[PDB]
Amino acid sequence: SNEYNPPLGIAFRLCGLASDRVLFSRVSPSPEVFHHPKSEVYPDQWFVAIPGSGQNAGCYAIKSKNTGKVLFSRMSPDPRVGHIDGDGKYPDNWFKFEAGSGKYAGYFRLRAVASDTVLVSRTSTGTDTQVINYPATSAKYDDQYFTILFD
Ligand SMILES: CC(=O)N[C@@H]1[C@@H](O)[C@H](O[C@@H]2O[C@H](CO)[C@H](O)[C@H](O)[C@H]2O)[C@@H](CO)O[C@@H]1O
Ligand SMILES: CC(=O)N[C@@H]1[C@@H](O)[C@H](O[C@@H]2O[C@H](CO)[C@H](O)[C@H](O)[C@H]2O)[C@@H](CO)O[C@@H]1O
Ligand SMILES: CC(=O)N[C@@H]1[C@@H](O)[C@H](O[C@@H]2O[C@H](CO)[C@H](O)[C@H](O)[C@H]2O)[C@@H](CO)O[C@@H]1O
Repeated sequence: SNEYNPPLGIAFRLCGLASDRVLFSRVSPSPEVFHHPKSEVYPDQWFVAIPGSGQNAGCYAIKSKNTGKVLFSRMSPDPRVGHIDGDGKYPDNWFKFEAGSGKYAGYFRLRAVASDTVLVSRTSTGTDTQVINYPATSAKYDDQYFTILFD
């Protein structure tokens, strides 16, 4: 249940509900993977969705149009969230977009099924831990919800 399907063949930004910031992937400067206020659009904020197959049918890899890297989310090692080359070579590259309901209609969690984690974008901690993850079979918080933007 609750599968969300992003559009294919068009780049999008991923904006956090709690943070009003969009994820990004860049090779420089550090941090390479972080988030940015949504009012400022930059190349590093654009991603496409890569459909999965087999065990990963209904899941997607999230590929940066700026670096070519896909996002990952794992419980260990550190860093727990980041990016890596390829088109989803590793299990922790495969996300179920888990559709929200109620006040979360229109939004989804980004659930890395293989690592049992969800992505987090928040402003309630220092910048070193604002873009992170949380166990997926635990409490749900607004900072785990994202939506897709085309501007
Ligand atoms: C740790 C931290 O808060 N760093 C930010 C930088 O990321 C940010 O740099 C901009 O980031 C956007 C991301 O889409 C573009 O890459 C842009 O070109 C960068 O300048 C700067 C400036 O906003 O602020 C902090 O340093
Ligand atoms: C900061 C950074 O990105 N370091 C990378 C590690 O992430 C990477 O570890 C692998 O990452 C993939 C991500 O999909 C899987 O989690 C895999 O199991 C990890 O071993 C290592 C090795 O490629 O390289 C850097 O340290
Ligand atoms: C680095 C690290 O693992 N820090 C964790 C925090 O992220 C975690 O904070 C919770 O995170 C969720 C994420 O959806 C919400 O932001 C929630 O409000 C936070 O309490 C805390 C508590 O579990 O543990 C570490 O500090």
